[PDB]
Amino acid sequence: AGGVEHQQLLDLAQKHLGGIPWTYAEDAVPTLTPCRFTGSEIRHRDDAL
Amino acid sequence: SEPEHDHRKRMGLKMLMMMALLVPLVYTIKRHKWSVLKSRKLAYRPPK
Repeated sequence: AGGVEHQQLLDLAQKHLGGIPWTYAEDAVPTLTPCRFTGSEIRHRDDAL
Repeated sequence: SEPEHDHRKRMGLKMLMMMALLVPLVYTIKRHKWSVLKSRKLAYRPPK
């Protein structure tokens, strides 16, 4: 953002970021989950503070 | 000598059933309130 013109940034991006692999190596896929929320608590001390 | 015998046996029957119902519940409530202390861990972490 700022003084950048979009098409310059894109045409420039093609010459450098285009070398990044796109098809997954080993076809790896991350496995996200709707993770749980515990009701626990932690209570560290050090009374001199 | 004991006119109230029958009514006493009746209430006795009612109370046993009543207490038989109440004890597991209240004890379970105690287990519930105390479970956080029964299960809690604690550790010791000196700075060095």
